[PDB]
Amino acid sequence: MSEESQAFQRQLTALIGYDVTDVSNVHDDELEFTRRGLVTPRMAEVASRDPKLYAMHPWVTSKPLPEYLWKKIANNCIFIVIHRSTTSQTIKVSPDDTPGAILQSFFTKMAEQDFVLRVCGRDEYLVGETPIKNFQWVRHCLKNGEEIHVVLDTPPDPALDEVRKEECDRKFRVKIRGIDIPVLPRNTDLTVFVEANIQHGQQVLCQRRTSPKPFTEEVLWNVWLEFSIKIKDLPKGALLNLQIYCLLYYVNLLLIDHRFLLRRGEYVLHMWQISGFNADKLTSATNPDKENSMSISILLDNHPIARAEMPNQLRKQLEAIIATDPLNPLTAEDKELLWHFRYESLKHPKAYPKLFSSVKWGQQEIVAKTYQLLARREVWDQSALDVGLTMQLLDCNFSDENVRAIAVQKLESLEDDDVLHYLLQLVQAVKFEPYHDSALARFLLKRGLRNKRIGHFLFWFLRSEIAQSRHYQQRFAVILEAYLRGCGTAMLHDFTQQVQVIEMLQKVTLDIKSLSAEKYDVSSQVISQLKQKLENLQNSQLPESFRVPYDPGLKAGALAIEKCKVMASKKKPLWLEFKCADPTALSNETIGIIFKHGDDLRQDMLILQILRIMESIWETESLDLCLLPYGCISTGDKIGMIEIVKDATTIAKIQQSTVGNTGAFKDEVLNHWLKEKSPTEEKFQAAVERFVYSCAGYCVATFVLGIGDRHNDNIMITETGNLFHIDFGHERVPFVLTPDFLFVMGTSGKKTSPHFQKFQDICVKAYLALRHHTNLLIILFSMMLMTGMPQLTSKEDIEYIRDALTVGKNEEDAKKYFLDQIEVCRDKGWTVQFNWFLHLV
Ligand SMILES: CS(=O)(=O)N1CCN(Cc2cc3nc(-c4ccc(N)nc4)nc(N4CCOCC4)c3s2)CC1
Repeated sequence: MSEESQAFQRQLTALIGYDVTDVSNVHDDELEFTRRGLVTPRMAEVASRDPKLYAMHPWVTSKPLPEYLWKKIANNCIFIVIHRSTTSQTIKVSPDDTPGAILQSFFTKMAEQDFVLRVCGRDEYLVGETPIKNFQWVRHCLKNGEEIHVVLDTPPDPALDEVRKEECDRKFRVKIRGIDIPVLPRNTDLTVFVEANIQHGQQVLCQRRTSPKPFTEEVLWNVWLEFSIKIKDLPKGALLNLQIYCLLYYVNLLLIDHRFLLRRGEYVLHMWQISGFNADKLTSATNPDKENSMSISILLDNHPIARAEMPNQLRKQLEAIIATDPLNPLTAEDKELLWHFRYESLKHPKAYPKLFSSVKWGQQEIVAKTYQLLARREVWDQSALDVGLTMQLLDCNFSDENVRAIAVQKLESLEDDDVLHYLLQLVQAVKFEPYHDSALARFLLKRGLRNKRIGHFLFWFLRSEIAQSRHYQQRFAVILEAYLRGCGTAMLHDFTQQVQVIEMLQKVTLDIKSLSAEKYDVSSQVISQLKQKLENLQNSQLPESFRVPYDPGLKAGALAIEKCKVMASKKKPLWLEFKCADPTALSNETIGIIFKHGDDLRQDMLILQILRIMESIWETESLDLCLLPYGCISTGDKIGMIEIVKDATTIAKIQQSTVGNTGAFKDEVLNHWLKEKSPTEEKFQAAVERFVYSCAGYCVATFVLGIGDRHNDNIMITETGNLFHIDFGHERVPFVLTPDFLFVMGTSGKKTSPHFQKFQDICVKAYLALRHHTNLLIILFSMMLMTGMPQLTSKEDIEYIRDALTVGKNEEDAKKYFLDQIEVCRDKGWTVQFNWFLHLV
């Protein structure tokens, strides 16, 4: 190993936030093997990407322009304003024109072919054989009434992304020797026993238990648990799952290892505890806290895996089963039917989840048939990719390598635009794989290595988990380290900049929190210190300029200490504001950023990403709802950063305006506020139209997700009329449609108007459009719960969204169902809003 090979690794370590060379917390070599595993996939992707297209990372889409953005072009001409230090001619361009082509009507329009269109003030480029209509920046401008400003500069040097050079028919059994903990005490001395489970996709194949013994600091069984399953019948991916009840602790051991060997010998496993179902319960990882943790002691002494058409009436049984939602439970009868008509089931892609849930993975012979089933995958391969279908196959119910592989195979066809919409959930999905090295992991790896925008967000999603998940940090760590070793020194440098900045600011964030009371107001002394610490940082600490983690196009510069401050909550976040490092920016506006420790922002990351998905759906059907899913990113334990949405105010503060009489409200302030922050009437109406759409979209999306019952506090509006929700960390009312909201639309307690009809129509249109993807939202929503909450109910909590999306009904009953929910809100009015407060005291 080189002397500067080890300075590389230690560089990596500090980016990663966890040291993958460490081997204190392993009982085998799976991770190191996975580090060696991923060297090929990486060096193939790095070896195959186009240096030029890679360096500029054009953000791009095949989807058609939606209806509602073509109406912003009633002339088949788009305006691009090219710049050059001072001057700038506005060039007239057809939606189908290529970057190279509109340089051909720029240079030819004057009277050297190696310049490039770069977005003014961002690290964004308009390049490669793509029609300008198909660039996200362009579409972004069209959606906002913004104009397309572009600067004529040089392509950046690919050299900046140089990657460096790297370097039996016996029944299974298991002796349970005993357990041992240093300190247990609670109050009374209860009994205790161990429960071993052979598991495969949350599915217990077999289960034994010890006699109970009294819970002393060391309990010793010296007992064989003979299982019914046989060695050969054990399927790759099967977890020996040891648990301790008196349910206190758990730990898992793969029974077949990353080399197909049968796990044999002595193991002393350090167990996880339960904070008194979710994805943590599955992890192959042991508890690294060897000093406080409970530990179980086992021994394994036990290589392997070495015509007729249907009578049209059962077909209708099948087809009804196939027609049911992912959280519909399959009865035994269902499964015997599905399985017996394998080859008929195979002709329906949507059937696969339900079909492979009907495999008996506890028998070599049936699995061997399941493998033969998959061998003829001609209907699947040719099928159109369905994301929700494909996801279902990657959740916690499917531990089979090949079942899982076929889903990954379908993802291959996603373009980056789409990978980006699902990346976070695809990352969380890695928690569901049995082995560290998996098709899914090599895919994520490969797609972020292929495109810097995905790479960037891969990083932060991986690092979010590493920083706070004992259960999955080691695995992610290995995946991340795989990536860093091929993202190229350009970005290695950019990530280092970002890690430093956020490390500095979290120090300041947490340091400030101590200084103020747990809850009351703003100490002048705290505003005094904050201003010093940031003046301290600004000089000989803070990197000249960093990329904004949630918006890597934007390079932040120096702070605006004058504008930075501590917020007026109970956790004490930092309103921070930054100059923009790019001097070609068209504007003077600041990069706003909030920094917060106290809420688990991972939840907020996830909910925001759904919102983003919902918008991509409404994009398919020519709908625009003006959701404002702001940037939000986790960085560590109960901590991270949030995008500041310029010009937004709290609806609550709009009622605190005068008095806010501990919980009084007044209807017309919201419309009155809008008039004030509108110069014309023209811009005021444009607000009411936006408030109508935003109000609609947040009403629908929030209702679907169960998070619709919120306070005015956690809801904001921009000056330009765009309502939005904040703060998704964990009588009743479905969504906020308070009498103030209805007033802006032009109504007050049981009446109708030209704009209220518009709201109703949109919600309905919008609501319906989500239901077209019912399956997708359900699988997301359920994955969400499992990988991103405390503990939860694998049926009940999920069940809500099923009821919500009004599963199994017809468009009219839905139209009706939601139109009832509206009517609930106009009946309650303030009664719930006013309630928060009543409980404070
Ligand atoms: C007087 S003061 O100290 O200067 N300050 C003025 C602003 N006011 C209200 C706000 C609260 C709030 N909370 C969150 C938030 C978001 C997520 C989360 N998990 N937790 C909290 N996000 C906010 N957005 C983010 C979007 O862009 C605008 C700012 C806002 S604005 C408080 C007092």
